[PDB]
Amino acid sequence: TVMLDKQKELDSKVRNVKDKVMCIEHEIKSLEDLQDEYDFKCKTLQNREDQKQEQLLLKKMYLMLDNKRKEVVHKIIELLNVTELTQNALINDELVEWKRRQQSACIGGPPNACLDQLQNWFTIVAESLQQVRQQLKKLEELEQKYTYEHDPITKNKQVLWDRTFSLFQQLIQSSFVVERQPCMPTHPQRPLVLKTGVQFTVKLRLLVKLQELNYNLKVKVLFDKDVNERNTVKGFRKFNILGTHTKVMNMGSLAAEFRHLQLKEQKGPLIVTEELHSLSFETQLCQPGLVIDLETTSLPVVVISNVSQLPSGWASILWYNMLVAEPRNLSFFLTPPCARWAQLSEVLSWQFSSVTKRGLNVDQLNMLGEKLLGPNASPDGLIPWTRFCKENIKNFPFWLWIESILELIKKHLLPLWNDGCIMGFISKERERALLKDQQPGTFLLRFSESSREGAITFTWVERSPDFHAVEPYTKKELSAVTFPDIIRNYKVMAAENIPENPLKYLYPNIDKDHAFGKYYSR
Amino acid sequence: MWSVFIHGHDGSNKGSKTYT
Repeated sequence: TVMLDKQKELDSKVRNVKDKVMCIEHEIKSLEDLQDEYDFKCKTLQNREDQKQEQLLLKKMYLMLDNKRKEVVHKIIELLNVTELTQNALINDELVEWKRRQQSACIGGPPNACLDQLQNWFTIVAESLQQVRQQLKKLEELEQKYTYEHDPITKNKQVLWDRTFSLFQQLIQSSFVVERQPCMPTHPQRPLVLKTGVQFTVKLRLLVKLQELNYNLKVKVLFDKDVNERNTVKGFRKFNILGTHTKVMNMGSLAAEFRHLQLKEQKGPLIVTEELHSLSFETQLCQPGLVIDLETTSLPVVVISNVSQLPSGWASILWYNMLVAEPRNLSFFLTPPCARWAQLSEVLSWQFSSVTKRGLNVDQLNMLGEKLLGPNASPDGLIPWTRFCKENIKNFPFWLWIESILELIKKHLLPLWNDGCIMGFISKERERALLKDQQPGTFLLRFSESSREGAITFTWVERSPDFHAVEPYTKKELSAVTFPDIIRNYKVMAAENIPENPLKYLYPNIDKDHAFGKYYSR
Repeated sequence: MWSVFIHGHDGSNKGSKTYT
């Protein structure tokens, strides 16, 4: 309802702007008519013979005209005052909030709202400002025909014109946005990480959708424009865009989609995966008596030469987007900041919920929180970038371990994870406390903390209670035989020297077959 | 302190691990 309230308030302001410019149009029409009659009466005074009354009327008409000129000017000033407030809300609040929601969406957060509500608002205020500029030129025509000392039109014409242009320029400039961030179509859930020699796509949109602008604005893509790091950062790489750098905006939405774009290197405080670049977009509105430069940038992008570097590059996109709300902090990794657990936990859950149909619960995250922060884990605990992706927390880094787990789930364990069969992230002590006091064939599925590759293992309790675990299963084992088949056909030698399946009940208390029967190949 | 018995994919006992 909070969102609705803001929306309805803006809708109201936009309606006020539209209505106000219509009122002025009607008032200006009446003003022209009064002036024309005033002109008539002044030229026909001689004919009247009835002369005194007519002379008195002429003075009254002047007064009415003066009052109406003052009234129209006052209304325009008020309209411009309302317009500024409304546009500032659209630009500095709503659109800023949409761009933030786009950052989150790129990194697995909740989906972006469609732009059409903001398009409607931006277009109405634009149409209104266009009309005002026409209204000011009509007023100037009236002034040219007739002007007096202390004429309101003469006194305010310069400022009213300057204000209106400044507002229109700001609104159309702000309406130029990156609707869809750069992304390789072959890696759709991995945006802002671009591989050299591969095709990528970016979409631009002008929120002010004016029919006259259709097919007229030509957008040019530039790589690393005004990037001081190419000078200040030693070893900074340089690239060129292959493919067409230009696209006309067309309508519905007035938009420009760049397909078939490609990056090629040119013939070290920052590593490749931490180096941040920018795509800039430029166009210009040119009309008789009207020129406006329009520019916008993408969010920072990481450029890689090998697919192997994609998980690391992704980690850097996640860090930036989670911690920064700016489009151009390209020196972010020179001195990277730390993240609170609360933010990281949400993002980590997002990773799972984007790749699979299931995210991470409090229990799984508490386990992970302890791996990063220790037994003292709090939601306000700070995790350094070096602890997330660079240092070996064991012989390996944390994000690489998490990633290899998500690729195992995607390629081999999707239905089990989605259905809730895998506990996955549980501490040894926690596993002990859940498993003990349970039935003799109780087991749980979880991921290995000692395996860099990404593995899965099961731990079962037995009455002497004794605990037992299996050597972990990597992708190689999973490719040959599915994991539900492994669970089904697992055998340990019993005390009677006969093979037996110790796996009887999935925690808390579910028959192996009921839980995994659906996934058995045979 | 508790111990968990480790079994390979075949089922053979591979040892035990100790935790605190």
